[PDB]
Amino acid sequence: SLVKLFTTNELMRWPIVQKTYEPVLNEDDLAFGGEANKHHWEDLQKRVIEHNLRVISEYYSRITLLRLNELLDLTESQTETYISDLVNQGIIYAKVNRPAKIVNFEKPKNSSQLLNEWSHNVDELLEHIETIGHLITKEEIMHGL
Amino acid sequence: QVFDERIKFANQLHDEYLVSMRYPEDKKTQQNEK
Amino acid sequence: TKETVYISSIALLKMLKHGRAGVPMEVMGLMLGEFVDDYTVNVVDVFAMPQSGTGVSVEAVDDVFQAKMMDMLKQTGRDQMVVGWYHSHPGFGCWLSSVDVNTQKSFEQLNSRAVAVVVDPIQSVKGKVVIDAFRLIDTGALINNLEPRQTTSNTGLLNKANIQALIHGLNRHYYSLNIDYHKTAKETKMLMNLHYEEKEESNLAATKSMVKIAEQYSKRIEEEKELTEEELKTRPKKHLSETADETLENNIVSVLTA
Amino acid sequence: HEKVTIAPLVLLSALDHYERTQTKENKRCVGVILGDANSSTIRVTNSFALPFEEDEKNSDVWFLDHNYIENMNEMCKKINAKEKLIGWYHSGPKLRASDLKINELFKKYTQNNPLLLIVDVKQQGVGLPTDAYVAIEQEKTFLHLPCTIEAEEAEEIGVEHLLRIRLTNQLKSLKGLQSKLKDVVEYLDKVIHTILGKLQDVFNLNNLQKALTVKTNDELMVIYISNLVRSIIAFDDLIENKIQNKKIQEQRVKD
Amino acid sequence: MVLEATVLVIDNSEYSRNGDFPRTRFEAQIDSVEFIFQAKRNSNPENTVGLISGAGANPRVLSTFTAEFGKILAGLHDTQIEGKLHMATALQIAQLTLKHRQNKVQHQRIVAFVCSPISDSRDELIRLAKTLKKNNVAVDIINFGEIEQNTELLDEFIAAVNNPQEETSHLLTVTPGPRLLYENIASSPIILEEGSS
Amino acid sequence: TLEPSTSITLAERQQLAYDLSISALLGDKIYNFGELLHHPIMETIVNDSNYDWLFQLLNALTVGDFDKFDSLIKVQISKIPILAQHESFLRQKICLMTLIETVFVKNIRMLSFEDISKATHLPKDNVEHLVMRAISLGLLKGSIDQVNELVTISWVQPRIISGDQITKMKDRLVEWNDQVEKLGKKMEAR
Repeated sequence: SLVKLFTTNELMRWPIVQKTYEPVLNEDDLAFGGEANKHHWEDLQKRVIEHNLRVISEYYSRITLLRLNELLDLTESQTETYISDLVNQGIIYAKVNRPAKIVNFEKPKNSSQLLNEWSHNVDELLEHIETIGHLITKEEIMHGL
Repeated sequence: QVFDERIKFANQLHDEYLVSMRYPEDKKTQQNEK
Repeated sequence: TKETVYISSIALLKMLKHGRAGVPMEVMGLMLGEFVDDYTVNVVDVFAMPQSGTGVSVEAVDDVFQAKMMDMLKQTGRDQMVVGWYHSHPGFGCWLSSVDVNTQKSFEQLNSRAVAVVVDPIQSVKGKVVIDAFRLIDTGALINNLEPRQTTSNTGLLNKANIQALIHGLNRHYYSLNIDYHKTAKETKMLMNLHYEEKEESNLAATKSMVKIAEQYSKRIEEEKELTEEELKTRPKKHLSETADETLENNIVSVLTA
Repeated sequence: HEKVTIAPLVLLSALDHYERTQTKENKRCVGVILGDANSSTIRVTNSFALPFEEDEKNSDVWFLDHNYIENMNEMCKKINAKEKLIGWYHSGPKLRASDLKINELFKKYTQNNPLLLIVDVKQQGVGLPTDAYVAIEQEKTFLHLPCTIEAEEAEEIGVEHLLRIRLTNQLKSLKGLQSKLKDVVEYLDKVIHTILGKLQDVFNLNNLQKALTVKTNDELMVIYISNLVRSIIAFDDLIENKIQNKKIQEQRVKD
Repeated sequence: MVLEATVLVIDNSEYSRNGDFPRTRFEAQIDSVEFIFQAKRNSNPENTVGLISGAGANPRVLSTFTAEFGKILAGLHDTQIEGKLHMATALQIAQLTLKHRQNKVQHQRIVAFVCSPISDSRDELIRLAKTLKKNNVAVDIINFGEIEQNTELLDEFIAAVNNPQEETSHLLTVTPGPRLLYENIASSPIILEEGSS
Repeated sequence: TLEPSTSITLAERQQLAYDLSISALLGDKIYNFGELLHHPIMETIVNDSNYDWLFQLLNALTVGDFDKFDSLIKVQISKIPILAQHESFLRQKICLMTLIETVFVKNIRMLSFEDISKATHLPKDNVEHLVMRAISLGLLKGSIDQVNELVTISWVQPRIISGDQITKMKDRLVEWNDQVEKLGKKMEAR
C-alpha cells in the first residue's frame, strides 16, 4: 500500500508511521538480520525526501520557500541540500528563485518542442474524428432498430 | 509582411527572364542556316 | 490479318498475378467470355489452372478438375463458356513452341474458338503489358480461302521469329493479333483509389518534421553552401538545382499545416 | 495497432461483382479474402465471391455457400501454398446487424481472428472509402484499422497500363464535420452511447490553437528565410543559362 | 425413387432437452438422420443431402450438400439442445438452399422433423406455402407428439401448398404406439421404395 | 446475469442492492451517484425497511449540506473506519467537478483558491492536498499554483450523462464547418 503512495505522498503521515510502526524497518530477520536503529533510518529519511520532491516537481510549477519548508518539515539549509543534489544527478531540474523566495519546477522548452506537442494533438484529434465517424454505422443498429 | 514582398520580387524577374532571353531566339529559327 | 480482341480490366490483373508463381515455371490458366462473329474475341473472366511438373503439356490439363470448378462458377454469375487459355512465356518474345501446338490442337475438337494467349510479365514492368494471342480456326468465314478478321489496323507482325515467317501461308495454329481493353464508366474510378483517411497521413508526416524542422533545413543549407563552392571552383548547376527542388517541397507543404 | 492493406486486384474484384451478380435495390455481395494476418500488416493478395441473398423485410433470412470454401483449397493450394482464409468482405456501403452472426460460420475455417472488410461500390467518397474492421471481445466490438494500397509488380503494372495537395484535404475535412453534424440532428429528432463519450475529446483538445500563435510564427518565418536564400540560388540557374544562351546566339550570327 | 435433393432439419428445444427417448433422442435424432441417409444414398449413386439446424441456435448453415456422413455426424455434437423450435425462419432459408444443387433439374424436397410446437405466428407460413408451390417443392412434415398438447400450426401451411401425393404436400404424424426408431419412417412414405431402410 | 435468469425474483434483488449501496457510496472510482441513476438499481427495491437512506443519498450529494450526512448515516454504519476517511471524500469530488463546468466559457478552465475553499468549506491547506489526490488518480491533469494564486485544470473526465451541451455543441460544428468551407472556397479560386 505504501508503493501506491509514492505519487500521492504528502509527507504528512509518513514520520508519524516512521516513528511508530516499523515492522520491516528497524527489525530484519530473513534478509539483513538487523543492524541498528540508526543505520536503517539513516538512508530512510533521505529517500522519503526524494519521494516528496519528485511529486512536487511533477505537480507544483512553483512554490514558496515558506510552504516548501512546511511540506518537507526541514529548515532552509536542509531544503536546498537535497534539491540541489538531484539536479546534478539528472533527475529533477528546478530553478530556485531566492528574491521571490520560490522554486520554479517548470523546465524551459524551445519553440520546436512546443509546436511538436501541438502536432501530436492535431493527429490525436483526427483519431477521435475517425473513431466517431465509424461509430455512427456501428451504433446504427440500436438507432435503426 | 516584408518577407512576402521578397517572394513577389523574386518571381517578378523570373517571368521577365523568359521574355528577355527567348525573344532574340525567334529570328534565328526562321533564318536559313548552314 | 488483324482483328480486335477485348479484354476486361479484371482479367489483366489476374493474369499478371498468375504469372508471378515463378519465372522459370510456366503458368497456364483458362478464360471466359463471348464472341462476336469471328472478328471479336471478348475476354471477361479468367480461370487459374493448377501447376504441373510437365511444363504446360497436353497431358497437364485435367478435365475432372475443370468440370468441377466451372460448375461452381455458375453460382457466381458466370454464364460464359471457355474462350481459351493463356500461357506465359517469361524472358522470351511472343511465339509458340512445339508443345503449345500439340496442346492447342487437342482442344480443337472441344472448342474451335479457343484462344491461346502469350503473356510476358517480365517485359511488362515498363508500364505497358507485352502480350499476344493465338486463336484456332472455326472457319465459317474461311472454308478454303477467304478473308476473315475485319478491321486490320494498329501494329504489324513483330513477335519474334517462327510465327512471323508464315502468316497467310499457314494460318491454322498461329497468326498475329492485337490486344484491346474495354472499360466502363464505373471501372474508371476503381483504379483512382490509390490517391479523410489519407488526410491523417498528411499531418502525420508533418508531426515528425515539426521537431525536425531545425534538422531538415540544417542539412539543406549546408549542402547548398558546398555546392556553391564547387560552382565557383569550376572556372555543378545540375546538383544545385536538385537541392533547391527538395527545399521547395519542404517549404510550401510545411506552410499548408497552418 | 496492426495495419490492413488491400491490393487493387481485390478492389476491382469486389467492385465488378456488383453488376455480375445483378445486385440492385440496395443489396450486398458477400465475398472472401485471402491473405497473411500473421504479420503486423495484413495484406490481401486474393479474393473471391460467394452467393448472398437477404430479404429486405426479413433480416433473419440469408444464404451462404460453405461448399465453395473447400473448392478453393483444391485450386489455390496447388498454386500459392501460403494463401489462407483471414476473413471475408462485403460490397455494401455500410454494415448491418447480420454481420455478427456471419462470424460464427467462418470461425471454424479461419485459423485467426476473422477480418471484416467493407468496400463501397458507389464510389461516392474521397480518397479510399474502403474500410476494414477486426471483431474482438468488447460483448463484441469492431476495431477499425487503416487501409492502404498494395505496391508490387503484380499490381502496379496493370494499374499503369489501364490508366496510362491541400485542396484535396479540404474536401476530406468537410466529411468529418458533416458526419458529426448530421448525427446530432438525427439524434435530437428521434429523442426529443460511445459517441457522446468521445465527442467532447475534440472540443477540449479551434480557440485553443491561438495560445501558441506567439510560438507558431517563430518557425514560420524560417520557411521564408529558407526560401530567400533559395530564391537567390534560383537566379543562379537562370542568369548562368542566359550567359550560355548568349554564347550560342553569337555563334548563330556568324553562321 | 428418383434423383432429388433432401434438406434435413433437426429439432432442438426445451422438449428435446427434457425427457424424450431413453437413448437421449438428440443422439437418436442423429441416428434418425443416418436412417434416411442410408436409404437415399443406396437409391442413387449421386445424391445431395443438406443439413440445417434452425432450432434455438438461430438460423444457421452447418454443412452443405454432400454424399458422405463423416462431416454431417461431427457437426451435430457441437450444436446446442436448448432454445426453442422456430420453423418460420428455418423453412425460408431452406428455399435458397435448394439452389445450391448442381443440376437444377433435380426435384426439390425438404424433410423436417418437428418434435415440439412452434411459438411463431402462422401468418408467415401462408405466403411461404404459395411460393414453394410454384417451384414444386416437396414438403415432408414429421410431427412427433405435437398434436397431443397442442393443435397443428403447420396445418395452414399444408393447406395452401396442398397438392396430390404425386407432387408435394405430404403431411405425416408419428404413431404414438411404441416401436423402433427406423420403423417409424418405414411405414410412412419417406424411406419406402428406396435403396435401404 | 441476474436479470435474464438464475432467481430473477425480487428476493435476490433486494439482497444484492445491499452490496451496491455500500460499495457505490465508499467507492471513489467512478463519480459517486453517477452510476446509480443510469442503471436501474434503486428502481428494483423499495423505499422502506432501511432502504430509504439510499434514495436520500442523491439529494445529499447534490446539494452538499454537511448536516445532512450526519442524520443520514447513524452510528451503526459510520462506525467502520473506512467511511470515517471517506466522510470528507464525498463532497470534495462533486464540488470539484462542479466548478469545472461553471467557470468554463471558451478556453478558460482556470480556477482559484477562493472558489474551491468557499465551495467545500475547507482551508487552503487542503486545497492543494485533497484535490491533488484526485489528480493523481487520473481524474484531472493540470495542477495548482500556490504562488500566483491560480488554479489551471485541464479536461479529462468525459462527463457522461449531460445533455445540456448537446444543443450547445451543435452550433460548434456549424461554426467549424463554416470556417473550413469559407477557407476551402478560396483554395479553388487561387
